[PDB]
Amino acid sequence: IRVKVFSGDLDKALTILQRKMQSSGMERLIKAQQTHHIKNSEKKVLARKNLERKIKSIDFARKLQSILIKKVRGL
Amino acid sequence: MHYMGLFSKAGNIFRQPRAMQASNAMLQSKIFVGGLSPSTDVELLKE
Amino acid sequence: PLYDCMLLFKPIIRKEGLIDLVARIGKHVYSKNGVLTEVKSFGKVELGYGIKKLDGRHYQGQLMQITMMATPNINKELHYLNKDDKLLRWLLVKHRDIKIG
Amino acid sequence: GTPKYLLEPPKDELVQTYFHPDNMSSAEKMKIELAKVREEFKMSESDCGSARVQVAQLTTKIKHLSSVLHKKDKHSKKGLIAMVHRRKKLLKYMRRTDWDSYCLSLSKLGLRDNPD
Amino acid sequence: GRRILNDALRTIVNAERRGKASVELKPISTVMSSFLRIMKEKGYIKNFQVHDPHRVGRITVDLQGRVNDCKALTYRQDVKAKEIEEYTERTLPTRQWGYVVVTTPDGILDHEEAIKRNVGGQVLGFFY
Amino acid sequence: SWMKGDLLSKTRRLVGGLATREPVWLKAMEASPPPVFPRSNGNLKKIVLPEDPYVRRFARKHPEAKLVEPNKVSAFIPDPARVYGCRVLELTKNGISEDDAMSVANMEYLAERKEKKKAYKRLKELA
Amino acid sequence: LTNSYSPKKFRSRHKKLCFGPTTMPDCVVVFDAERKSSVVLEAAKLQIPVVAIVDPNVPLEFFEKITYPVPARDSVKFVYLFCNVITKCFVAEQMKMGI
Amino acid sequence: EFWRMTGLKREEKKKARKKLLHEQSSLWIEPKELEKKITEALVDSTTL
Amino acid sequence: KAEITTEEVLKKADFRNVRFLAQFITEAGILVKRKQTGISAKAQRKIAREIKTARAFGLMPFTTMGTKAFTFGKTMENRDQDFEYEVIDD
RNA sequence: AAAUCUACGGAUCUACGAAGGAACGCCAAAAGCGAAGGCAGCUCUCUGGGUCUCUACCGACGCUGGUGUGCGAAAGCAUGGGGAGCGAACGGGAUUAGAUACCCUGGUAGUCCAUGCCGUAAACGAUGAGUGUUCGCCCUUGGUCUAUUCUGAUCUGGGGCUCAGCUA
Ligand SMILES: [K+]
Ligand SMILES: [K+]
Ligand SMILES: [K+]
Ligand SMILES: [Mg+2]
Ligand SMILES: [Mg+2]
Ligand SMILES: [Mg+2]
Ligand SMILES: [Mg+2]
Ligand SMILES: [Mg+2]
Ligand SMILES: [Mg+2]
Ligand SMILES: [Mg+2]
Ligand SMILES: [Mg+2]
Ligand SMILES: [Mg+2]
Ligand SMILES: [Mg+2]
Ligand SMILES: [Mg+2]
Ligand SMILES: [Mg+2]
Repeated sequence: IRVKVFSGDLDKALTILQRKMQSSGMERLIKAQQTHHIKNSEKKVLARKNLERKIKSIDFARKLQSILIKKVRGL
Repeated sequence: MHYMGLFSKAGNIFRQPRAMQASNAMLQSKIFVGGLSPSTDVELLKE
Repeated sequence: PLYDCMLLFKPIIRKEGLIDLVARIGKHVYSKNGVLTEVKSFGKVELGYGIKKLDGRHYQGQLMQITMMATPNINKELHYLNKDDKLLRWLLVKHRDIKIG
Repeated sequence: GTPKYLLEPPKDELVQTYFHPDNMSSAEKMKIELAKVREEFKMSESDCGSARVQVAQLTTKIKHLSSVLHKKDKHSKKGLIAMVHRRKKLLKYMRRTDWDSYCLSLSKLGLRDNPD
Repeated sequence: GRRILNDALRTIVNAERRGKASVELKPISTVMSSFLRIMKEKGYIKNFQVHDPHRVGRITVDLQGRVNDCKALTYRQDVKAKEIEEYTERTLPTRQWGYVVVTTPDGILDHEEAIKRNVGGQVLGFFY
Repeated sequence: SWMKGDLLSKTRRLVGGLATREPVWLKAMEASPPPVFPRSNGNLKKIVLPEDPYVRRFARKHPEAKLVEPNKVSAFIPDPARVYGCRVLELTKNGISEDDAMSVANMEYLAERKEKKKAYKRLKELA
Repeated sequence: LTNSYSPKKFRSRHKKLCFGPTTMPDCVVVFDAERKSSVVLEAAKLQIPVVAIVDPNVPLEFFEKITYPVPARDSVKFVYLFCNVITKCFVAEQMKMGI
Repeated sequence: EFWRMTGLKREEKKKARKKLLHEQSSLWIEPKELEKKITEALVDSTTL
Repeated sequence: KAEITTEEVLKKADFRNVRFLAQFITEAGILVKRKQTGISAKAQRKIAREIKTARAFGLMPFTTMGTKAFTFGKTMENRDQDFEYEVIDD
């Protein structure tokens, strides 16, 4: 991902590059790079733990948004 | 049974009450993230 | 069955070479008792990367498509195109009812 | 709105060579051959699922598969064994139900008799 | 007959425990109709109706909440006319309430009538 | 406890055997027993009207139309769709082709809308 | 109700101090649809009749302890109508004894 | 008779496919018209 | 957002319609997920298979890290005009 | 924390080119398929099974199954190839009171392909196969019908929560 800098504003170019590396999904894959080898029997365990964490976050965000949207829209 | 089946042949008696229609309008994919909705609840809703 | 043969010629191959190779494949089909229903060309295309051969790297190519009704064994003896020097890539696919263009 | 092929005269020899059975796949050939062998063994005119019809189709499928199937492919030879045992079950049914149909099937398809 | 008979009886008990009003049984049999007639006479079901009994049968039964368990035997059980009461004292769980339904030359009877008629046969099942 | 039965039967069985003293509410419960209703097979039938298909399009027909509930009226004054469906049920009631009945109901609804509009115009005239 | 004789202590303004009933009630009339209190459970534990208005989504555990169910949606008009019938019936009974 | 009604409509559908293939046969390629049609396709050179 | 429908995808998805298939790659050259287009699982399977076939045929990039962004119709060469700049500011 | 190792015979780094082997990122997963073991780049050939619809055929032809037969992760064995990366055994450097280990550096058999052998696993849902019945709610794979522009219904497998019921 290449970003041109205009008028010598390096901070704007770096922010644009960071956001584009974010929204292209390449930051997720660049953090998902492994240093060692993991077997499939450990990939299953890590995926299960990921799923449990995701379910807990879904419940938290559901309850938070419900109690926000009850109050905010005239109630 | 007799009377309720009679009164179905009348005006619109199957009208949703205000509370049920308001909950339907309250409800109408996924949600906002926790770190986003918490920032919204940290900035606003303190009144 | 009904096949589409897609060929990607090198950018420097000229009209006589294109006609010679397409006529050779057509004569193959006629010898193996097939029907040629549609020949068409997409002109010069742009590739997503540089295709690398013995001569160098190429970034544009000429696309040809031939529609045929031939034997099921047609792809087994279309394997002489892998060793062809006017070709970049070749691919025989089954026919799909999708408009192209 | 008229397409271009509605002007020129059609070609008869090309549409004749279009449908030559060297241009069709093995599944289409098998469908045609099974539809042929159904009609010899049907009892009624609409009959397509009686026991001797199923036995004739299963014998054709077994004779095709036993030659075509690769030795290293073990996932389809299980289906072939399933075909063999279903044919045995249908013959066992016919031997006590209809002796005429049992004798007709054995004589025409060239199989042997087993009471075991 | 024993598999479908036990099937319909367990359907009846399972729907009794849910507090329902009607049950539908399919496939049916004449033995099953006679068993249901015995249940109606003893007062464990209110009514039963048989529909299309010579092509594809279905039976509708109306329930009232009075039957505790119905069993049909899945094996052969002979009984003579003088073994009925001793067999009944060991078949029913309470040894007082419930009826053993046997099949006889005189028809499909319960255990109290077959003592009076002095005829034995095959035990079909019991309800209590 | 481990007794069986509901409140009235359990209490009656308890006070018959001199286990507990008689509560005060026992006589009122005996004079006015709780209600009973027959068995129901657990099935609820979805209530439907014959005018339902004509009500349907009536939101497409005369597109969105009247609303007499936000305008809190009463649960007896019909709601446009209801009167349109009643007219076409009794209209088609007399043989009349279905689409022709829809046309002649549509025309009279639009004539009613023109009548309402000129009523509002004369309201502004005497205002 | 199950502990109506426990001591109370004065602390502050609080939510105000209130003791239990001196006399055990003979009937409990409930207007709880959100099930905020344990009154049905305590009355079932202490064998007291309960008159309450039942929702379509009432649990079986709470429903089976209700002696006199009144199936309705507790709107303001129906709550008024219910209480009006109760009050008129009670005062008409009270007048028959000269009171 | 219901089987006969279904068997005709399936035979009806198969035949009209062959007729449409027959009237579409006028644009196929003869071996004596191979090179002419190749050159004419190269002249046309449709878009991507 | 851009409106795409499962029926539209099932009619247009082919490895020769590179212009239509370029909707479903990011600037890193990787494939868009299903949840941010709303199409069905069959549509996503067809899209992924056709983009893979086009990548093997050479019409689409395997990855665009270290190269320019892929848009349809122009070259993927690394010419001298990729890094044109300005000097009049200094 | 270091050392062995490697590098002035020019290493690491940077651009282009060549060779060779193995595995197929994004899609992507409480998804899908298979009797189980298992199965992931793409195109073609051949083949096994499954689901839906029918005012189509046939007519109980079904279920389970000792003795038997077949399939069966990985490691291992025999013959012939291949060998990038990883890596039992083994060499060296450290750590320690000792260190036949954990850590570092090299690295053979093996992992890969063709043809055969063995027939075992925490081969696990620690839950044999099959049949009938039992209140619901929320998702989802593949279909079909109806739609009234957004939805309802009915099959098919996969998941989350629960009335009863059961449970030390
Ligand atoms: K299956
Ligand atoms: K079997
Ligand atoms: K649970
Ligand atoms: Mg499965
Ligand atoms: Mg191995
Ligand atoms: Mg070897
Ligand atoms: Mg090591
Ligand atoms: Mg050592
Ligand atoms: Mg090494
Ligand atoms: Mg074992
Ligand atoms: Mg396993
Ligand atoms: Mg077993
Ligand atoms: Mg579905
Ligand atoms: Mg299901
Ligand atoms: Mg419980």
